[PDB]
Amino acid sequence: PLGSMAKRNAEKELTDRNWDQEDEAEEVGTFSMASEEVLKNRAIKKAKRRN
Amino acid sequence: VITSDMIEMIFSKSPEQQLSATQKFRKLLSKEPNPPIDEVISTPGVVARFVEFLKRKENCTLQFESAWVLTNIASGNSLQTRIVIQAGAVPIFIELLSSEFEDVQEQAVWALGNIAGDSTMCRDYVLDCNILPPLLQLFSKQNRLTMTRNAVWALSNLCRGKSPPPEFAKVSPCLNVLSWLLFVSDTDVLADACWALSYLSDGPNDKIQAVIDAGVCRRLVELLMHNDYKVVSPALRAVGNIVTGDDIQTQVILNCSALQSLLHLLSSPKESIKKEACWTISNITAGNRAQIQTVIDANIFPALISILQTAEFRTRKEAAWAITNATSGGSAEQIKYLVELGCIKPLCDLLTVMDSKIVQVALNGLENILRLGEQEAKRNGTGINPYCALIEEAYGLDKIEFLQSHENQEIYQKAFDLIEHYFGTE
Repeated sequence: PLGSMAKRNAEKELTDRNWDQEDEAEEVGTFSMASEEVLKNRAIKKAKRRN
Repeated sequence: VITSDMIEMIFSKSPEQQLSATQKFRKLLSKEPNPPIDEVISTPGVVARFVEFLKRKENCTLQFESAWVLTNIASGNSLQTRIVIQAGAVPIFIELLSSEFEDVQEQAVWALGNIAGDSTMCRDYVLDCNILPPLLQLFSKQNRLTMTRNAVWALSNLCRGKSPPPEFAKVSPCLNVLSWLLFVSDTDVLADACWALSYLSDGPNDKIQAVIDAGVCRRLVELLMHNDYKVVSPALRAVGNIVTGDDIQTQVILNCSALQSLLHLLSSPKESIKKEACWTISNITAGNRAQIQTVIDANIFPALISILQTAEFRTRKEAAWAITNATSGGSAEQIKYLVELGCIKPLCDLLTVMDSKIVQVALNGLENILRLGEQEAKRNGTGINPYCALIEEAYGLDKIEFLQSHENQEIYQKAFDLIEHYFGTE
């Protein structure tokens, strides 16, 4: 939190022949799960709950 | 569709049959649906001839039609563009920029515009032929909308290209003219001026300073309030681009009161504008504490949160960045504030997303916050983190648990750490 580069350049270039296309439409989706084998491999945790 | 008569006249030595023929050509080549370009190009010497007609200093109408012809040939196909370049048109089109017949000038600038905008290769070639000085020289005098419209459009095409971009040193000399064009009333000249500025401002910090040094920021920011989406779009991007520079560069944009304009654009109907506005804001909330504060003060975060609940996903991605950026550069008091507006919830709902990236963004935001609540714990209480409860009730704790199944190892570990850290697991 002192001297990182948090700046992000634009992904695609925008042009006069390009700007108004209404591209695709993003699929929120679900995060990619790990392989069964890896899943058992690693140790999981059950968060202590309350309020 | 092409007769021998038209060919005989073209090659004869009377400037009358030559012109009459040339006209038949262009009129045919002006057929939208399929111009007989193949035949024209097929008959040998025809293109080379049209090129030689451009040299007729004494003949305005003949030069005008020949350039019109070569244009219909070149424009609309990379290969035939190559053929015309190969006959030597470009150096001559450039020559015609400085002729007494303005119509020839307009036509030449157009032609050159079309050629340079065909590809990276052609752009860099037309520049190597010094189109710039005479082209820029056109602006010097009071020229009709049409002459200006084509001129600035040419420049746009000469600045366009991200891979590879043109040698900056070759397109920068047009910066002054650009900033001047930002005060024209016409929305076409305005739009294309922004586009060129949009292009130049895209890249490293040294290039950004060049744009800034031309004195465009004020007018650029002023243009975000424009009514037409075709001039707001490129202006926004140029602005947005500039705030990818260092804190000092992006302060220049801030000092133009861009923030209230941006706030306005977050309500814009056009999703494209929203997204682009968040992206911009994101790059500002990625600056120093004071700049973050300016964003808060602009009363922007209320809108960013509602955007995280209403707007489209690809837009939300940007807004999520804005928040997390604030959370990592912001003060205890600043974070407390974002949380007060209920930013924990929107972040939580992004934990289980497809984009492995936005997940990390959401984890980073929630961590920073927890890091605060970890502070507030010891310094008062009954020291229990106030925030991991708010996270638990936003179903974030459930999602963080799940994330311990993510494909990405680093993400698995983060979720594992956050739990063992701020919550615990028997």
